[PDB]
Formats: sequence, structure tokens, C-alpha cells
Amino acid sequence: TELALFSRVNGKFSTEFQRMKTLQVKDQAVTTRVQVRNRIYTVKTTPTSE
Amino acid sequence: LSNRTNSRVQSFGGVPFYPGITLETWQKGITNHLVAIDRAGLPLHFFIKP
Ligand SMILES: *[C@@H]1O[C@H](CO)[C@@H](O)[C@H](O)[C@H]1NC(C)=O
Repeated sequence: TELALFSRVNGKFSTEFQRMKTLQVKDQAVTTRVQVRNRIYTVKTTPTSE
Repeated sequence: LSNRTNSRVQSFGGVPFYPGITLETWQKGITNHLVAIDRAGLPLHFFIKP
């Protein structure tokens, strides 16, 4: 704002506002599953066992 | 972001499988670990013969 009256009385009025805002959200979800199954032999009793 | 990996290995015969194995190593490892991949037979009464 500027105001000059009678070419003698001067006035100035300068205002400024600034608002900055920042947001960040970061999600990670890692899920690992390992499953090993070895079956080597099948052992059975002989039918003639005692 | 979304990653989804599924690995499934199924082995019959040969060295116990592990993920980092090469088919070369596996193929050279069946030298003693051989299993029955197919079989044919006869009914039981067919062998009860005079
Ligand atoms: C997993 O996600 C990455 C990014 O983090 C991507 O480059 C890749 O292609 C995806 N798949 C595998 C098997 O890594």
C-alpha cells in the first residue's frame, strides 16, 4: 500500500506472508519364506521280523 | 511398488537340490543317486504257479 497526500505526506505499508509445508511417508514391507524338504529313504521293517 | 516371486523346485533322484546349483553339477551328480522313475509289474496270483 502506498499513500501520498498533498504531495508531502507519504506512507507505505508492505506485508508478506509465506507458508511452506512438506510431508513424506515411506513404507516398506518385505516378506520372505523358504521351505526345503528332503526325503531320502523310506525304511521299512522286513515282514519276517522278530 | 509390488514384487512377488514364487520359486518351486521338485527333484527325484540326484543330489539334494539347492538354489545355486547349476544343471551341470546336478546332472553330474546322479552317478549314484538313481531312483525309479517308471515301473511295470504283474498281478500277485500270476506268480503262484506249480
Ligand atoms: C523387484 O523390485 C525391484 C525394484 O525394487 C525391480 O527392479 C525388480 O524388477 C523386481 N523384481 C525382482 C525379481 O527383483
